[PDB]
Amino acid sequence: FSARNVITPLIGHPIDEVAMPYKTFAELYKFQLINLISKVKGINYNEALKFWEKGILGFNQELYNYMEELITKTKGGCTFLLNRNPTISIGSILYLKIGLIKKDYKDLTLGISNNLLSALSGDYDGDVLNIIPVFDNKMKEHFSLLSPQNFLVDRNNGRFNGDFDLQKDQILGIFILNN
Amino acid sequence: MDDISVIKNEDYEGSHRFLAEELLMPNANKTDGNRSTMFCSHLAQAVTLQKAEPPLVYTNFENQVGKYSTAGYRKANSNYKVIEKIYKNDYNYVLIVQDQETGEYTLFERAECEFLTEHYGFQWDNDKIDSLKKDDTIEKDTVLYKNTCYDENMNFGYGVNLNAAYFSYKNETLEDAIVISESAAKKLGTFSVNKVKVSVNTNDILLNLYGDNENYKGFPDIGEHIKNQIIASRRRFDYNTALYELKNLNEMRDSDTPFFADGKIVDIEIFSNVPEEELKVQKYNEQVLYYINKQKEFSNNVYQKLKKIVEGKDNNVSDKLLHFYNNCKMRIDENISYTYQNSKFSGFIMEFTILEEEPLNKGSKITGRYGNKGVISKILPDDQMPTVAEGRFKGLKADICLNPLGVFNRLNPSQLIEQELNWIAKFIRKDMEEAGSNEEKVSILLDFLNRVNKEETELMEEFINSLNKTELEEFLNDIIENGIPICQKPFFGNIGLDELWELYNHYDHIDYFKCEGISTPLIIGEIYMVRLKHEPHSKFSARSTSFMNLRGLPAKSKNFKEHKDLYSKTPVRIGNMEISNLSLTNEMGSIMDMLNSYSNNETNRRELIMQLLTGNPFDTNIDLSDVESGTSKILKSLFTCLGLSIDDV
Amino acid sequence: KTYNLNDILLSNEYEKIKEDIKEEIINDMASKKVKYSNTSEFAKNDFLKDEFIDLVVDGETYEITYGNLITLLIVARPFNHFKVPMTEDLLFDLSDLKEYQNYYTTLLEHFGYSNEIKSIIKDVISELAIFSGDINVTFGNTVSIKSLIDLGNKVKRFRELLHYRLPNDEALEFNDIEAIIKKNLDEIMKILSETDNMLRYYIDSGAGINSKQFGQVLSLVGSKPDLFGKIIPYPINTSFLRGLDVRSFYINALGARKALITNYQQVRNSGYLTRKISMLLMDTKLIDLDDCGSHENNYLSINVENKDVLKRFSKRSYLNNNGELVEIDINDESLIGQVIKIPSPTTCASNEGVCRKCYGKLFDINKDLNIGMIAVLLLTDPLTQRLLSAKHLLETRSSKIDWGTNFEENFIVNRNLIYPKVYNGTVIIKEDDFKEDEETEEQVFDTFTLKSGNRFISISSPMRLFLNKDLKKQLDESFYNIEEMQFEIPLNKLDEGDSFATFIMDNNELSKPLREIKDLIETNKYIKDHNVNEVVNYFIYLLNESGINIQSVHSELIIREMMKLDDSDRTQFKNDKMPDYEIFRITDANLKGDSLSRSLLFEQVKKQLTTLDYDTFNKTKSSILDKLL
Ligand SMILES: [Zn+2]
Repeated sequence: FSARNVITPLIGHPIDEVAMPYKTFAELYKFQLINLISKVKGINYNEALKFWEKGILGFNQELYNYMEELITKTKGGCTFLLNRNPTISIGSILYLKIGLIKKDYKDLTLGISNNLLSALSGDYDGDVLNIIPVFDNKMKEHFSLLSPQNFLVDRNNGRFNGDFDLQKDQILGIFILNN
Repeated sequence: MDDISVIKNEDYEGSHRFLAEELLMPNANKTDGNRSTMFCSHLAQAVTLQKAEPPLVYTNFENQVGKYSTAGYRKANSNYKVIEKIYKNDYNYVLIVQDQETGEYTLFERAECEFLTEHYGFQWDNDKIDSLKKDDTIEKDTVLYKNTCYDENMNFGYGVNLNAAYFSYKNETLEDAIVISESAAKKLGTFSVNKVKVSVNTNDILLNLYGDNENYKGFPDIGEHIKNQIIASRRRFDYNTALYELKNLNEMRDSDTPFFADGKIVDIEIFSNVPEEELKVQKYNEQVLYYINKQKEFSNNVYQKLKKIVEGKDNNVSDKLLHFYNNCKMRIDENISYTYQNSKFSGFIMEFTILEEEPLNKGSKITGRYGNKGVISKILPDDQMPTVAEGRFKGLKADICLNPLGVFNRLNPSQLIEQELNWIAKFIRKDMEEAGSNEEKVSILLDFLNRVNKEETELMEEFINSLNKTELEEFLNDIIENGIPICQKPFFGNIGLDELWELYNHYDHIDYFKCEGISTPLIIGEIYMVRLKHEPHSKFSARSTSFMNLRGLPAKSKNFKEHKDLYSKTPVRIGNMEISNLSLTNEMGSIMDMLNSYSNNETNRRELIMQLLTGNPFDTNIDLSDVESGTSKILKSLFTCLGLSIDDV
Repeated sequence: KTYNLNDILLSNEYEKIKEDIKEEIINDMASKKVKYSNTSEFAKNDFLKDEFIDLVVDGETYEITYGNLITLLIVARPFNHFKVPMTEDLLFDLSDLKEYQNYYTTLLEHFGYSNEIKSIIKDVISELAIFSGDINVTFGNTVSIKSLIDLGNKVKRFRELLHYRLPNDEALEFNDIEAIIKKNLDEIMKILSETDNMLRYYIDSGAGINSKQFGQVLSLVGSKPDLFGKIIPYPINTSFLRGLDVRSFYINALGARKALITNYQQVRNSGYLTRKISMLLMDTKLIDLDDCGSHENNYLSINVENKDVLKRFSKRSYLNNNGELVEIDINDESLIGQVIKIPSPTTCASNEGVCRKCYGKLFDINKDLNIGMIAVLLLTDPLTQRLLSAKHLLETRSSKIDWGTNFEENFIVNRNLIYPKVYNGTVIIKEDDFKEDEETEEQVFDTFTLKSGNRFISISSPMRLFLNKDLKKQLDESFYNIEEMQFEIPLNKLDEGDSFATFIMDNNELSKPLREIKDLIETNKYIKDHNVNEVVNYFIYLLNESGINIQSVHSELIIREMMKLDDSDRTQFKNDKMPDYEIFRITDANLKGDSLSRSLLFEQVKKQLTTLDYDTFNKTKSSILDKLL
């Protein structure tokens, strides 16, 4: 229950919302998909499996409608742990949320915000991350301490953490207007 | 270290004898070493482009490099004379040619693809060889066929020229990111060709994927294109129970082994190990019986075509021709059995070569000559990109926007010089185009070339005065349309700073372009772009439940290498520090439960899978069980083999 | 215009007013044009971004610009959400940007670190950046080569700086070369920032144009090191833009290759260090007892000299003559120059873990998370980053050398060369003066006395000296004087303007202080023969000059686990005396510990299981990592 992907900047969304490619989310959350299809379509599991096989070779629309409803009605929203090889710094592994699915079939890049990039101490040079989903509802509450919300305060001193602040060009943009 | 004192700059004057792989990159005495050393690797990893163009600012050194690289073009060593040509397929055919100075014989084979490596290749632009027919004469300098890089007149080219500007677009260019217009994406392209080896045994059969029962087309035709990314699927057949298994062959079953590939199939070849009498009756093995026969026909042709040449008294043949003749005469004989991997296979095995064009997609990388590496982030329709709507030449639109933040911080001022040169070229070209007859037009050009590279002026004058009126007018129109080429050498002989200062001072009518909705002066130039090998689909991987290792832990499976699946179903391992960083939180039982139920305990894994599949999909409330894990048993067995045991309390 | 901010903050039309203002500024900015005069003055640009409007809070008047007003409403969201009026106490000047981090930290502690206020602040960051993106598109930021050229004509002082070559008619040491570059680079930043130009906004914000890196593009480079750190004695005399020469090209190639070798080597050995510390310092735990009961005489004593050390001791107790266990005051500077008694975890008493008093007032902040694991990640990560990023800075500093009175009066040293004033004076050297060189095996005469005719003054050269190659050829037979047991070197034989003695110098590596920190833990050079009161005092001195910003509590916990108590009972600290203790290397501290799970998973599998040097059979202490086994 794991996958690897790349990084691509994404704008116009809250700081803890990411958008995953169509292919990877259609296979990581594979078993739960068959459960949703079975009840609505009124067929057994063997017949539903061959339907999912055809819905992953080429982009379609019937599967996508069931896909969108899954990330809206479920409790807490589908989440996963994202880390970076290697991890040597605090916050190199986070606990994010899913809020968007890319329509394109040829797109194979993970879209994250720009502010969250500095926490991983990485860049868009072409590194490969590891994605691990979490399933159990009771287990989620124990992992919530690793969310970026809990890393807002600096453990070193007790002040506002400088990593989760304006960096790179965003510093320059404010200065032009502020002055 | 005082050994530097031997180096003296007196002798190293006006000669580039100390540069390797840097001859292509211009103004090499401006950028630092750390960025320059990346250019070598960038040139080492550069895929082929369909619409290759010669660079606008050339270093006058790539032509000889292209000539001395013999891996892309094939010319005639000596004057030949066509003897015969024979066909083998719809496209591929061979021809036998004879010398006029030694009497030897050689062969030339026309193709449609080339397998550079496991994934990347190119397509031959074979045009001259096709026009050759019916006992013509081949000269010394003629080129039979060439790659897509080389142009009509042997001029090299390994990239494209794109309008570029330095700009910031909604912070989408943070770090190293690039936006690109749709027209530039259409201009940029790439090729891809791959070979797939399918296998068939006596028990196995091929499903009727294409066509109805009248034409049991197991596999696509010679020139058709594949559909649904499935080339062929074979189903095992058992003697005991087949009544309820072969009822309908037009649909996939539960236990199938399909093969995945994408593109257009160009070349096939089939090798068989079964007697033809047994193969003549099987109805489902129909299409193969076609192609094999056709193949054999071709071989017979050669045995009846040039049998008078080699078997004759002359026998003056090259090694390649003799080897090919023996290989082709092997097949038509009797009682021959092939072998594969030093083993005798039972059923026949074929070959497929598939060609496909892959357009530019999000996530790819494109770099310039000076190693300003970037990554494509978001493509836009050409309307959104900035345009100039105030100057005389309203309409010019930038195609790529680069990061302006990291230009001085990266310590490489060559890009600014190149952009300024191309901008001054644009201005002088428009000024020449505005007015002026052919009598003085060239003068307006020459002045500009006088202050950039003094060596080029003499050749300019010689070439201009060499031609006649009509060709001169055509050349002037062409330079008006495309643009004035500017030449300058990498190390010795180029513009520095004082020359740029003087050039700016002399032209006083030049101002920055005023864009629309920007309120900041801007300059747009033309820069050289080369694609790179790195792609997102070559490393993307996902895994739900693949084959397990012998011990019980998940492990890498070799199925993607044989084109049996789409994704490289390889799990990602948790490292030494990953567990500790997870244990940063005071909770440990949750970590243990996750690890045990994910990749340690078989019963826990099965229980989790069942509880996830059946139940409530919206809300999950799984409850793991308590069963001794496999790793504990392995460790206990190993330690009791050593002679020690772990005791609690 | 005058908007009552107290009314607007609680008007309940927060979305309507903020959206309307956020649109008028952008709409107007995309119509006019910007003009640049490049002179000392500023062009009379007209913009809505800079207009004066009076802001009123509680009746007071605070004259602020329109551009600052919009940034105020965006950053003052939490007051509206909690329905609390805003007062002038939280107001701060918005002209600068580093003041923003002081505003956020004055918001968290004001609302008591509530879980609700964390969500609201997380919303402000998202909204502030999104509206920041729109300004960049409408205004535009460009880098152009013509910007520098145009500035040259208007400002005369810039033309001289662009074409500047090091004079070669005067002798200059390697210390004077660094002075010239810094002198010229400092003047560049004054002219560019003060006067209007394209790059004015690039420098004032200080985000994108590093001061040292940008100097190399315009001014001369200077000197570069080599594969073995020795300074190459051929300074580059031409800037990057002005061009390079073949001899200069070779020197540049050496610097680039060193980066690849260092980067590749560090990648191969990167996680080796962090594994050792993480495995040991993991079992610590926090109890909620108010005070353990440690005797006052066992409190750690520290010495404070610089104000920086005071910054390392924040929110921790200290002992006073009249006050007991009072909180320390960072702002008060009366504590400097004197020693203090700071309770510390190294002398904690509870057998389970540190209490509230010993740890300090940071207990609330890090109550939920583990305490041990924060310390190890807070230290290793900055250490590795500095070993990479700082080492990438090839340019290195130089140190002054005191040659001596007689050395200066007779030899004016130019780079790696020596020249005498008068060639008549000879030199007398004894046979025993020559010594074998460590590397080149050549003769090096560190000390000698010149034979200045009848007069003579001894020379104490601080650095090693290499004899001239030309003069050594005749030394074998002619200048060889074994009869008097003293070589005679007549400088009159040497021609005028010729080399006499070449000396090599090693630069002061910036990574040298960082390495000694690693050597302290393992090498046992200093840690063996000292007590705890000296090591932590020594430990702080290493971090002070290194530049790492780490609180004292997250650095001392390493010492707590490094030290081992023979009695194996922390309650012994309740008595007056200090029980005997021995410090160990971090590798041997874990092996000779008392746990079993940590020992098997660390290293040396054969040694622990075959023999009993570490006595593996008598380690039964529980651990949090035993669940894996
Ligand atoms: Zn205590």
